[PDB]
Amino acid sequence: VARYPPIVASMTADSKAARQRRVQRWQATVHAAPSVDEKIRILTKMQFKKYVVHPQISALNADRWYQSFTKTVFVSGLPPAPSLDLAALRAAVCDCILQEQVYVRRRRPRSLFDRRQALASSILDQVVRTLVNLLAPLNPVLSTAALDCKRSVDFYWLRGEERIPAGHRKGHIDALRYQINDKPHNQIRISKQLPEFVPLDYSIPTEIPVMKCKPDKLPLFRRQYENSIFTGSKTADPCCYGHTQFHLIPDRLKRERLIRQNQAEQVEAVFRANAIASLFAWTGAQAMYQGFWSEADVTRPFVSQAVITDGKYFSFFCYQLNTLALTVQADQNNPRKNLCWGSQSQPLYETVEDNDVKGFDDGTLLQIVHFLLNKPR
Amino acid sequence: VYRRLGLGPESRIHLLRNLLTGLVRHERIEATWARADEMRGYAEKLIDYGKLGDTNERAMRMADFWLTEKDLIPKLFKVLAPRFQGQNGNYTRMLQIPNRKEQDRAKMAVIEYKGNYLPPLPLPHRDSNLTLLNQLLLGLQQDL
RNA sequence: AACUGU
RNA sequence: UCUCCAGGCAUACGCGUAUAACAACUCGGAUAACCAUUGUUAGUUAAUCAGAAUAGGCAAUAAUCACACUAUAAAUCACCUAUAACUUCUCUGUUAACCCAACACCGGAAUGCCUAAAGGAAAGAUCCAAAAAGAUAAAAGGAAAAGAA
Repeated sequence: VARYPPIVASMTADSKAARQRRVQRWQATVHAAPSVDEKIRILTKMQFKKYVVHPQISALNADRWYQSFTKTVFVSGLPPAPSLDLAALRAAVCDCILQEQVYVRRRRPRSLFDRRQALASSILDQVVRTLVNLLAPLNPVLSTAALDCKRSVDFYWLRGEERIPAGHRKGHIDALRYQINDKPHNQIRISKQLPEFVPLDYSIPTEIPVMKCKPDKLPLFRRQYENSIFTGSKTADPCCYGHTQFHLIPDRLKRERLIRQNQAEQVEAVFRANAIASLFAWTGAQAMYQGFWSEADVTRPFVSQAVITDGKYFSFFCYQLNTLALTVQADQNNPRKNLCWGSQSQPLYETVEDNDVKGFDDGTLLQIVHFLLNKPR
Repeated sequence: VYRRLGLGPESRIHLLRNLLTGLVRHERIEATWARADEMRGYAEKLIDYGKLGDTNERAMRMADFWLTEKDLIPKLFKVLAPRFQGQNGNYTRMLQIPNRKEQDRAKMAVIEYKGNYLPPLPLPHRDSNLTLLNQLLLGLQQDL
């Protein structure tokens, strides 16, 4: 009858094991937080210097670097898988706003450079509004959906660790902090989770990108500010899920300038980097709203889709979130990984002369129609 | 009857506690002569607690408090205590070592746990009986 | 007045 | 690894290489270990962080979760009408344990976030002198507790 005490490190010692034991005590308290809001506050109450991640960035292989920070595998192509007169939607998609850009009179921009960019925003907003109404009868989900215009989505995640090279804290171990802030042109928020495109724990031979150099070597800077995880709306909003996300690439990153800059190959990278960053951050926030965090991985896969357009070409991306444990401690033994499916950007039309649109491609619209018609089972 | 060490009486216990824990793990520790003598008494008394038995609640409480590392508690009852069951005392051996060349010239001594598997220390050897003086005394012994 | 090595 | 202590991280300002690695052990640290010293070499990466046209016409009604509601200390360019210009990402800031006090001075030093997950060590060794200082304990007694004027 020997009551041997557990063979564990002393809590009050100044050592790695003792510090780890103290860390566990705090992490136990996080597990003991009843409300989801309390969990977010505890995780973000302390502000520390962290990498600032831009969803749209010109860095080479930024999508690959983002995947390494996110643990996302990007498979090329779309994810594995009521008549409406597709021809009627070829025009009900409102070439009328393409007709209105020639009719609707508005005060000329002073800059003279934003004229092109302003035109693209007007058409996209009008097209989105009409499409939601046109597709509402077929898919009841669209009726209950919430449409967000140029609102911010934020996610804060930790992956990896680093050793301080110098200073008063030289040699101390600190985690690599990342923050993603995105403002999608449009996104749709629904109260019900979308249907999964593949069962959770799905495994493929492809491997996540690995980065040899430090994040700072690629242009990236750390700053200390509030840590935020946002789905595009507060937790009080009933629509804690979403249907689709819409993005518009700026003129600087458009194909013509990139080809002149010799970064023609990076056109797809810009599409991928924005899609992965926007969808992962947006998907991650949704899971946190459900109470799933790093030490409590999601029990159900979280899926989302987003479309990125350069003003003429349109690309479709689908993301599935499988792991919320991305920290070295939380991801120490995790077999699950995040999966992203993307498609190449395709033109939606050719030109708009006179007062009509010529060269409109229904195939891209069909993907939008096919995407919009999808609903949870 | 007690040396003044550390910053306070509790520190002495903690300092003694740390020294006792270190000795058990390694079985041979080098420290200042004054400190080594102070900790020698505690080490011998602890072995008596180990001999008392594992099931003894007081021994378990004493072992837990004195030994910070809990892996040592099985060792005391299954290594240290069984080893010295035959012996009635003198469990610890303390010997003088040349003073430290650390600019303070403190008195240095080595305290070791007897019966250990460590290499034998260079202990002093008494004069052999073959010496002329010893032989003469032996002759006196034989005559008597 | 109490309080206390005043 | 253990014992114990509990203002930490960013920016501003100032400082200006004190940063990091190597090599030295003479000088600097009011002693060593080790460097903050000596010599040599390296360093801080930004379209997102920070810094670096003109002439007329015309404006009554604070804020305080701004609604009610009052008050007194009385508290916010725009937009129109004409003229002029017509395709753009360079330059500069980014190191540090750092500053002002003759000093590696127990002093002074703004803001934001947070309160330990961050950040730290009172023991150069021995002795247990007197005397002195600080802290703790008081048998009986109470000027030889927090109550009144």
